[PDB]
Amino acid sequence: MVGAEGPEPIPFAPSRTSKNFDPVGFAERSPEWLPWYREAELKHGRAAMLATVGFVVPEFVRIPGEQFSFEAIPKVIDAHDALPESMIQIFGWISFLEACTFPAMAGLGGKYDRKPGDFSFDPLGLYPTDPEKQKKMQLAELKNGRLAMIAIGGMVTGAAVTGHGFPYL
Amino acid sequence: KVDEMPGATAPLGKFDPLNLATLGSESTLAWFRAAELKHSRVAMLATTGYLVQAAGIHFPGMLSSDVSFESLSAMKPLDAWDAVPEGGKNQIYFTIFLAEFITECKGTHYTKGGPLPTIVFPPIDFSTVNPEQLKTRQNRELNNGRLAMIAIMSFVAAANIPGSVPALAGNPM
Amino acid sequence: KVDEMPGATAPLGKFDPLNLATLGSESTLAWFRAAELKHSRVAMLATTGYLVQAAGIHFPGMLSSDVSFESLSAMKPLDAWDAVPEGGKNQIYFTIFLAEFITECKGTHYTKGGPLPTIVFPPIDFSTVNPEQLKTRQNRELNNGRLAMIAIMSFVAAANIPGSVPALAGNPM
Amino acid sequence: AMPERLWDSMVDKTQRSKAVPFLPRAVNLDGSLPGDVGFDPFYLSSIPKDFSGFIQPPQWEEKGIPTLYWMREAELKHSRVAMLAWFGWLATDGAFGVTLRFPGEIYSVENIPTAYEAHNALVSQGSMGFLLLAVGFIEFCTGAVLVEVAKGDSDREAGDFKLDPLSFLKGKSEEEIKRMKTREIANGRLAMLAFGGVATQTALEGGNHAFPYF
Amino acid sequence: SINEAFGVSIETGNKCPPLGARILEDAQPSAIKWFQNAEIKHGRIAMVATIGYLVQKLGVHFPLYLGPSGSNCFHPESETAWLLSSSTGVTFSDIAKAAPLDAIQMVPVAGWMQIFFVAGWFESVAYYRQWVKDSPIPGDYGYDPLGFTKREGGWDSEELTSLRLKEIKNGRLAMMTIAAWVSDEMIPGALPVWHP
Ligand code: CLA
Ligand code: CLA
Ligand code: CLA
Ligand code: CLA
Ligand SMILES: CC(=O)O[C@H]1CC(C)(C)C(=C=C/C(C)=C/C=C/C(C)=C/C=C/C=C(C)/C=C/C=C(\C)C(=O)C[C@@]23O[C@]2(C)C[C@@H](O)CC3(C)C)[C@](C)(O)C1
Ligand code: KC1
Repeated sequence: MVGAEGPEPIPFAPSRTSKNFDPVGFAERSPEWLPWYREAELKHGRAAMLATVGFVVPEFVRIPGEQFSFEAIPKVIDAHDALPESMIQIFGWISFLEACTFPAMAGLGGKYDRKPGDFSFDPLGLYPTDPEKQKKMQLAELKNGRLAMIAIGGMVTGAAVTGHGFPYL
Repeated sequence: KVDEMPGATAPLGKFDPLNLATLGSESTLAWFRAAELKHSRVAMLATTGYLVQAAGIHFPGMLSSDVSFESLSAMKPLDAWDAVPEGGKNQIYFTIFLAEFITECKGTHYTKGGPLPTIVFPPIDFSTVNPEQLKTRQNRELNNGRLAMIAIMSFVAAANIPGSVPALAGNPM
Repeated sequence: KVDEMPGATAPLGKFDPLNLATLGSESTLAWFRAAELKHSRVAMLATTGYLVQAAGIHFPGMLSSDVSFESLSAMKPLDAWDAVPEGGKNQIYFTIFLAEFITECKGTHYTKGGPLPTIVFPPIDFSTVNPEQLKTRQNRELNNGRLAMIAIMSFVAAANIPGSVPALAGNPM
Repeated sequence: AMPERLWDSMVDKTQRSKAVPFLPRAVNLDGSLPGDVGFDPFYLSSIPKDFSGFIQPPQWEEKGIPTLYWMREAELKHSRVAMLAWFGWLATDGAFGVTLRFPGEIYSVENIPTAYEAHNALVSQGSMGFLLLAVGFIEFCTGAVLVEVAKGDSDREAGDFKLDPLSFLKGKSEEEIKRMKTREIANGRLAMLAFGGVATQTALEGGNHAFPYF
Repeated sequence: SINEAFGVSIETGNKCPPLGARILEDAQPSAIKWFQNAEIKHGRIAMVATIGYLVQKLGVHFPLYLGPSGSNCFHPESETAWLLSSSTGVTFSDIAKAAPLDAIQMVPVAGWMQIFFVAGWFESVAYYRQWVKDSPIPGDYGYDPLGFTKREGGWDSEELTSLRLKEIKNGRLAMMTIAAWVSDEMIPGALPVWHP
């Protein structure tokens, strides 16, 4: 919990706070798994942020092609099962990127110099210079990812219940 | 350099209001210098090649096998360019295409301080001609081209827009 | 030094824009040297060997036992290749195959600074002539081959694509 | 798990690879070889096995090739074959203007319309079987050197044969040689993927056999 | 970002743009410069697309000829029609007779690849000369055919810092300029001043 940031003042709706949120105590029990946990929490949040906007844009845009169209598929919830030639393919290329990640996972912890989640991925240059803004920067990614994990679990489950447009209401 | 340059005569001197000679390096100014030298020589031949081709000078005989020199009796001198056949228009460009090579393939290219474009056919030996009187001629060569660059644009604008040029619109062309 | 050697004449001088003589070692340049020397001599014999017999020069008698010199009355000079029989087309290559050996089996190869391909069958001694006048001849020999390497490619392109060459397409070949 | 891990003797946890900056650099990669950006995400250079064992078995005598050396020697041979095979596959198809074919009826257009059916057609004839023997002789006469270098008795670079008949590089500065060597590798890399492209498309359900294979 | 963004001059407020400063006032030398690269590059397409639309909306096409039988500004109605494609038969002249937003789709697929290959190749020698060779100056490649940048001072000359400042603003004009022009054809009457 110390050093590794993330618990910050956001009141939970039951009368508790997220100032230090660990109810069942994963920090004190097996703290050697803590770099694996952050690294998990990130990858779940990054993929959920992309899949959130990944449900936004295929309502009104639809990239040119006959295979996916409104007349071809009206319900964007059905793009999973009705485009399987693109499904294995996205799956195939993710497996090339996930495979070069293994040796980073094999020394996840004290052996390799890097902090979990931290690819050397900054083409545009937007990660700031000093800790005061950098810790604030890493914290904003955590909450946006966590807001997006719970989001798409409500978006996708909503569309099976309601069967409606984009704000589901 | 800007100074000691042929092309700077009495009535204007250094004519550069928008400061274009300063705009690049020395190699930049040498490119513009032989551009204006080449823009002149094309326009001097086209202005003079407009005045005749309009008064009926008329090479005797046949230009090609069936498209002989009837191109001067009726059509304007801006025309008779599609009347010249393709194989005739082709050898014109390719003699030019050859002439642009010796111009470029000298021992020292002129933006590196080398000589200006010289004659391809019949070189002889050149401006071993008394460099005081050489400077007077290169002023005479460029000024006639300056006047001809304006004049060939007058001849085009008269052929497109009637009445675009006052004491020149009453001329059959 | 590329400028001071057989093949560097007046209108271009050292002609190497893409810097190919620098691309290898001195042994590399000697290979390209006698390549162009050999590319010339094949193209000079093929350009000339094309004009003549396109005009009907016609060896009297029989080429072989039944395939006598009717190869000139009708077929183009790019043809009459498969009309020459196999045993006739064989001796030609093997006299060449033999001529490529003395070319290679000299006391000093040419890329090691040795002499360039000399006449294989009649070896008139050529050592004696004024080397000032010798340099003028090797410029003449290569330039005629340079022109012939272009010309034999013109003759092929005219035989494949009609109208690919303007003042040459109106020629029966 | 309580031995000393194998991840440490082959991973170098101090520097990072130029390619993929989040992985550390493999121990045998350097900047020394031409065409090197530190790219080895699967840590293949780091496998501590003697791959000269395939030619000669390890039980013959004491001996060891560096793993990195055997890889470079493979990659050069994979480069060379693919540069010629891609070029030779298109040239016989008429992708460069002229349909380049050997003289004779057997290798003409009427018996073989395009290169896609040249392997199976020539295999039955025998011209394919002949080339197998001709390569076999060269491979055997050139693969024995790998043994010498593995015994430490040679100072020959990987893929280096005294094949410079036109003397491209005699007397060139090591900067000039290294740059030229990088060209063998970069053009070879592009041609390994070019041949894999052409051979794959041309074998699916659609896909033509014209110069463009899409 | 600040005063030293170099694209700042007198006709807007001082140092930073009020709305778009705040992303760069905290970031790196890398982020400021990378956005400086885009604004130069977005201008360079817009400085050319300005004239590609000027020439299209006129209707002059490639047999360029100064007078009244071939293609000029005055008579863009040439008598001689050359041929663009040779397999689908679309010519140079009939593209000029269509709307500029319709004339784009008349270009066949051989063209669009060979644009993209040359532009893709220029964009690869783009990336090397600057981000690897660390030019301290953006939009800065070896592309100088006439050698404007070899003078007595070099990159510190007042005439060179002028033209960079001159180029961005002319790109800044042209980006606003072509965007109002695309708007006028998609919706008629979007910019009513002089040009539709
Ligand atoms: C799988 C996703 C995942 C993972 C791996 C983590 C990982 C982590 N979180 Mg986190 N979190 C997540 C999702 C996740 N989070 C979501 C969605 C929220 C929003 C509610 C939060 C909100 C949150 C807060 C507010 C805080 C953390 C903190 C932490 C860190 C310490 C706690 C710990 O080790 O427990 C994680 C260990 C796990 C094994 C993951 C739990 C997975 C359980 C077992 C799944 C069981 C079902 C589950 C209850 C879902 C219910 C749905 C349904 C089945 C009923 C750790 C890095 C703390 C921190 O930053 O510490 C520095 C902290 O203060 N988390
Ligand atoms: C065989 C004739 C011939 C040819 C092929 C050329 C070729 C060329 N001349 Mg040229 N020239 C010629 C004769 C010729 N000239 C003569 C006789 C003179 C007077 C000395 C010049 C003076 C001259 C100048 C001043 C310039 C050129 C230029 C050029 C080049 C580009 C212009 C062009 O397309 O001209 C090709 C077409 C020419 C139509 C017209 C001339 C052809 C004449 C009339 C042939 C008859 C003359 C004849 C040989 C003399 C009779 C006696 C005879 C028995 C020896 C080009 C390489 C320019 C350059 O920079 O590089 C060369 C240039 O500025 N020429
Ligand atoms: C990877 C290279 C490669 C391979 C395996 C093939 C294979 C084939 N080609 Mg091919 N070709 C290639 C490259 C290649 N080509 C290149 C680069 C060219 C253009 C220069 C051609 C031009 C070509 C033509 C024109 C034709 C073929 C044809 C054929 C087919 C029959 C040839 C045969 O049986 O051998 C017969 C040939 C030989 C036995 C030649 C000797 C080969 C030697 C032994 C190889 C060893 C030397 C090698 C260069 C390496 C040097 C040593 C090394 C250490 C550096 C066969 C499918 C024919 C076909 O069916 O077309 C459809 C045909 O007509 N090819
Ligand atoms: C895509 C083109 C593009 C790009 C990358 C930039 C980039 C930049 N501009 Mg710039 N600019 C542009 C177009 C662009 N501009 C245009 C068209 C104009 C003319 C109006 C200007 C006028 C301008 C001035 C006057 C100045 C800059 C400055 C800057 C720098 C700091 C501001 C910043 O962070 O960017 C701005 C933010 C973005 C580019 C984010 C992207 C915009 C969003 C995602 C979409 C917006 C579209 C919008 C809704 C369309 C409607 C347009 C609106 C006017 C109605 C930065 C290098 C300053 C500088 O040089 O600082 C040193 C400076 O003084 N710009
Ligand atoms: C009919 C007849 O008689 O003849 C028959 C004979 C026969 C033998 C039966 C036939 C066959 C079989 C053939 C020819 C088989 C050939 C197979 C072949 C040659 C297959 C190559 C694959 C290459 C791959 C997968 C590369 C992937 C590349 C991958 C996965 C990458 O990630 C590349 C990349 O990550 C790098 C490394 C890093 C970056 O810089 C770039 C990126 C990130 C993109 C034919 C063809 O049917 C003809
Ligand atoms: C996905 C690819 C992957 C492969 C292919 C792979 C293979 C091997 N691992 Mg490994 N590995 C991970 C990834 C992979 N490992 C990850 C994510 C973890 C963390 C959970 C992990 C953990 C450990 C530990 C704790 C040890 C270990 C070893 C070896 C070993 C040699 C065996 C031998 O030859 O004796 C081999 C072949 C042991 C070692 O070095 O000593 C005995 C050892 O203790 N691993």
